[PDB]
Amino acid sequence: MVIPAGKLERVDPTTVRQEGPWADPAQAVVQTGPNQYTVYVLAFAFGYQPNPIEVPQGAEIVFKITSPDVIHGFHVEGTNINVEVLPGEVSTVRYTFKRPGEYRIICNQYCGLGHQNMFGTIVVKE
Repeated sequence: MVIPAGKLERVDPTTVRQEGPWADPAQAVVQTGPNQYTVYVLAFAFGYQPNPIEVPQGAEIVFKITSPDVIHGFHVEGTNINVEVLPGEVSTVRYTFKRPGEYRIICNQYCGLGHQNMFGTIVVKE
C-alpha cells in the first residue's frame, strides 16, 4: 500500500516524528530551492509539541504536514486554500502571501471537522 513514487511522500509513525525534519523544530524552515522554503508541521495526540511554522511572503512556500492518526490542515485567508490530507502521508501545498500576518485556526477542512483535529498554525515573516 505505502509505495509512493510520482508525487506526495508517504511516511509512517515509526520515527517520522522522532527522526528527520519533524523530529526537531530547527528543521522546520529549510531552504531547498532558489526561492522556496520547506516548512514542516507535526501534531500528534500523544503528548504535546510546538508549532514552528513559517511562511515568508514573496517567496514560494511548500508546507509539509504529517501525523500518526490525526488531521491538521490549515485555512489561511486571502484565497480559498483547501488543504486536507489524512495522517500517514506528508502533504505538499504551494501558497505564498504578500504581507505579514499571524493566523492559527481550523475550519472548512473538506469534512468540516470540529471535535477531533487541532487548530492550524502559520506565521508570516517580512
